[PDB]
Amino acid sequence: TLSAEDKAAVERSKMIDRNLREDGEKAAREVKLLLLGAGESGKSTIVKQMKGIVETHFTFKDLHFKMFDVGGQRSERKKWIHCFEGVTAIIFCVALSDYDLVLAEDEEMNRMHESMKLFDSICNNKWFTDTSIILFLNKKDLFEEKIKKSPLTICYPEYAGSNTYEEAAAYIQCQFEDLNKRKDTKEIYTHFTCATDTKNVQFVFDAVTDVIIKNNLKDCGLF
Amino acid sequence: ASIAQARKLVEQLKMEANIDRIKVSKAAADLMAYCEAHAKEDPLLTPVPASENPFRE
Amino acid sequence: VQLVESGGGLVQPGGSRKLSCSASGFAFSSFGMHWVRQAPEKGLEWVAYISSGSGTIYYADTVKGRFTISRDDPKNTLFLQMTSLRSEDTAMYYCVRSIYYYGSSPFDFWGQGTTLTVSSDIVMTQATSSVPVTPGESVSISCRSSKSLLHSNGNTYLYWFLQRPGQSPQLLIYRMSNLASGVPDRFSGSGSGTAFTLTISRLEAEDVGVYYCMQHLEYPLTFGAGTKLEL
Amino acid sequence: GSELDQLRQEAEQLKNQIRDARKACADATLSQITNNIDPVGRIQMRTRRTLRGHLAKIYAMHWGTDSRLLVSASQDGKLIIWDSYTTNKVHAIPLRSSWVMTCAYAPSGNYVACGGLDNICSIYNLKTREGNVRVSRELAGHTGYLSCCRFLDDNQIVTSSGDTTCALWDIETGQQTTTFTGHTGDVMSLSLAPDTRLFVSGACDASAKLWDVREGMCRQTFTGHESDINAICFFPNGNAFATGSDDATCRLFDLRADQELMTYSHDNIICGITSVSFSKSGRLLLAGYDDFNCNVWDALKADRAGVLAGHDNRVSCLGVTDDGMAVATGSWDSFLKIWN
Amino acid sequence: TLQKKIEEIAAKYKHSVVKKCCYDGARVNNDETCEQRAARISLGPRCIKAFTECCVVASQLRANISHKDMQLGR
Amino acid sequence: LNTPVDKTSNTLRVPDILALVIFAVVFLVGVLGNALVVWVTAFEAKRTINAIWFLNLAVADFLSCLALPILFTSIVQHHHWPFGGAACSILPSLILLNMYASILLLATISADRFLLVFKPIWCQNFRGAGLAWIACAVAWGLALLLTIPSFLYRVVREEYFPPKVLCGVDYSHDKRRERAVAIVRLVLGFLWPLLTLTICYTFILLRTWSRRATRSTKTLKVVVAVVASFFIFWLPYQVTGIMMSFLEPSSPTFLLLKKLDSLCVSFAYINCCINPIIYVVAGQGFQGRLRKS
Repeated sequence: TLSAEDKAAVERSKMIDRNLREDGEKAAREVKLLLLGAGESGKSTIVKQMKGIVETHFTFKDLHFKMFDVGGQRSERKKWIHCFEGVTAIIFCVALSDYDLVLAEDEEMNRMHESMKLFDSICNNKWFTDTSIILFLNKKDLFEEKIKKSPLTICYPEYAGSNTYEEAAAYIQCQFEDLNKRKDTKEIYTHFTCATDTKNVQFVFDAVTDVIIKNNLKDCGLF
Repeated sequence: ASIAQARKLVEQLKMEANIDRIKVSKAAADLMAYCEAHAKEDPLLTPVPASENPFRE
Repeated sequence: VQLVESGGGLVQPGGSRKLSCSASGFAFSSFGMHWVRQAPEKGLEWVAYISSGSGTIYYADTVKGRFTISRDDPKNTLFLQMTSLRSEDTAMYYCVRSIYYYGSSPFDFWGQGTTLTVSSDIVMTQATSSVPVTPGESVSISCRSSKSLLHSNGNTYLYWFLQRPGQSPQLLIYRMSNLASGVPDRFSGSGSGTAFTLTISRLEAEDVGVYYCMQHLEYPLTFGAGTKLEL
Repeated sequence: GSELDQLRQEAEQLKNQIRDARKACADATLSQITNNIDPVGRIQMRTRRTLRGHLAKIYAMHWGTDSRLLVSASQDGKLIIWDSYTTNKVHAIPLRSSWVMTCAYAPSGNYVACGGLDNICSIYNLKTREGNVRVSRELAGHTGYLSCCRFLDDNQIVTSSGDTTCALWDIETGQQTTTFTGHTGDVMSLSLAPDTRLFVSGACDASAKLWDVREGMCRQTFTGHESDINAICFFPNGNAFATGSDDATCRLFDLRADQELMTYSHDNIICGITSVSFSKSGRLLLAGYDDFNCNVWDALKADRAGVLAGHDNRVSCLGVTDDGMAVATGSWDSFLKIWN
Repeated sequence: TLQKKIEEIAAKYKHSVVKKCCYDGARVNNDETCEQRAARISLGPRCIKAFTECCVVASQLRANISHKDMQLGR
Repeated sequence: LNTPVDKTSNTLRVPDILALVIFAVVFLVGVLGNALVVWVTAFEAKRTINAIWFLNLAVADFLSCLALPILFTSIVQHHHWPFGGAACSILPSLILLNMYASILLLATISADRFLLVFKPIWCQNFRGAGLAWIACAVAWGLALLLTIPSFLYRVVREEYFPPKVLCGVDYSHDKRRERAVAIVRLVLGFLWPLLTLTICYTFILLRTWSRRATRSTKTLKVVVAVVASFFIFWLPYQVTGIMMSFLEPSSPTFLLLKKLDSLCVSFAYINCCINPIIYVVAGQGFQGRLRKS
């Protein structure tokens, strides 16, 4: 019934379908990560170590990564967050040397509370119910020199401890990890890193390997 | 800068209240007249015969 | 964009030889390719067609079994192998692009030609063979076939193209109502059923040549005898 | 200061005067007047063609002026041109950025526009001698994500972004001829007049605004919503428009009289609205919801007359052809559907 | 050649009852032997001998057949 | 006179009634179950790689269930073969082919899961949809290569009192060939798949429970159910089929074993009905996927 040109049109459509399928089979072999923060949380050092919207590519042990940084958006977060509904992991960065600093906008409200509330908003979102979060706490050295001059009682007025490098770090980690409200579907990883480090990539590699194994187990109906 | 913003806002409020307004009944009558006049050529309102439907299967 | 072909020498009444064509300026992998043969002091006829992806290959009945077609996409070169040659296979060969989708304009570029010398079907009829004309008056050319070219989808597969002396053919009108690209708005086409008219309102010095009408319902593709136009 | 207080008092008095003037011209309601008209028969529509080939969520869809070709945008990095009559693919355009939220088809049929999450609007030329699709222009003057882009001609475009501002561009030059400002929030949707002389914009502060293409300032501001505005479209006459919000409510606003005519909402609807469109005659209003189905409303009597339910996920884009014969719907299930 | 030999044995019959007895003796019952099966026969005093002879003849030839009646599920 | 002078009868024993009941239940449930499984799976074979593993298994189970009424009728008619000569050499081979395919497919699925849990990085780069089809083709080819002796050594025999014809197996007095066939059919049909399943699943369980993020209790239930069902429902058939294989056609033990063959065969086929259930129960949103199409 079709004429001589309709057959050629169908052949062109079939070739287009083949190309689309071949490209889709290749686009799924990449690990995707979403990097967040609080502005001055130390994104630059993290990117320099493990290397609108910024896209970064790298490779570790035959694994291909793809990291998205969206810090330069400056808009309402609830109108475009659902685009990142199928990301493998969220990398959160917190600069814990800002327990004493205060924001420029207001002298009454401090930066650590903003970091905590942003973490609370991201963690308990309706699109990230089963998404792993990797929490990097940055620049611990400046913290260990600064803690002796000024205590951390300024931020938390309900803390009683030895006021040392270990107790304060443990308290901060416990405070951050207690904002989670699932405890079963979601797992949180924590790590301490400085400017000169080489083991962050191994940490993220282990985390993404665990996530991949869990996803494959779920796909086969055996989880 | 606050004074400039306030001046712009009050000027916009000046310029937004100097237009002619008609009755609601006239607008409703015009809408109904347009709908009644153009109802004859709406393929979705009334199912067209299958002979003249390019989307037939 | 340009297509240059070569490989044509003199052969004995019995032998084989291959022709090559190389294209430069366009995506070669997305274009189907056609071969057209024009006899000396005669008309031109279709020979072979190769589709994109090398999935569909079509040959003519008068050359079936003797000629081979092949394509090289990485090197952008189309070959043709002449295995057995009669004395009637002496002509000049062209190379033509083709693209097929909704709104396309196939048979758009013709390139140059290479010479070769040896030492059911819809009939296309153009009654007129010559037209004396003075510039500044309208001219009409008629073309008729044996079967209606109108399909059930509403399209009519008629093509009008032109040949200047000592030059390659150029497309003028496709589907008898659509004006091609790079051509003036003077030309027009119309018709119905089996009768087709091509009209030129104003004639200038560049409108002199031979005109051909073509059908595209089914393979093989058949051309009509030329209707020469003289000043 | 005292000057700021007196200016705020003057603004409040002007708002009160505007409200009083609007109340003065409200003599009757459409519901009483439209009581006597015959109700629209219950409508059933069926899915004729299904379109597949995408591999991710579908965010944008725009018809052509020939009512045969359409364009679809997904977050897999592809922009696909579809022939609806035979269900074929004409062009598959790869994109440098995969975070798309809008697309537009030129009225002539020569260009296609895309953009999102990269502050750049990209124009693609379909008719090329080389035989492929190439980039013609990359307009970059915004500081936020692009929500919607519409063509005025082959050398003009109007754009709305998340930076609260709207822009008018010139493709050949690449500069903003006019900039529209005055909103207090993000901008999600815009609608062009059939006369190419007016356009409305809807913002996340529950406000719609009317603008002139030439002069470049605002005439009317419409309020009455309670949440973000996600879709907007004109009545075919051009003297009214429909607004869809995230509070499970649609409203119809008049331009000649700066007022609200009717609201469309039901008790069982507690979800948002993603798309709004009209019919050729202006009697049927189509709405897309997050409850995985679309609804049809009578534009005059505010009674539901039909439900289109064939999608497994949220309905994102809805369109009606120029001849008013078919309806195209998209969703995050990676499938388009044509309903007749 | 079981059929031919059984017919040859039955050709020495005198009454139809004798033929019926010989046909009954040829059955392929496996649980019990021919001598024990004869104990159930009381209708004919002269049926016993023909039954025993026919069954003993049949049983010996049914051995050494190399055929096994495997079921369709194997 | 049908009634012999002897009082012996030709009634069916209780094991045959039990076998008939099991056959009826297995057929009635399994045909529908496999029909729904195939219908759901064929739609998702284009996108999901896991689907094409279960598609072949469901097809094999469907064919095995469809081949049940012939076996049902063959018991009532006291093992009579009315089809003829060529069917006696063809149909049992296909029946065995379905069985061996349904076993090797489970073994290959277990190996795939083992290779997916361990070494995930390699499987994220060089694993697609063609490898699964190649593995399935290899499984079917191995099944055919194992079932060709059914083609080779099946014949018919005629018994005159009463007149009947039987489909059977004859080796023409060659014990070595029969014993070799039995050994090859047992080693490559029961022991190797069982070892593969148990080793792979214990390794998977250990590695999964090693870390907290992947630890769950459903894996234990599914693994135990699958392995226990396989072992329990396939041990009697193989032990009977090897004991009868090495024994003479005239012995009290052979007569004892001949009384319990159909029961073992039906007990083995209950696995072909069990297998479709785990996919539906241990799957996510089967009702929604059925409502989709």
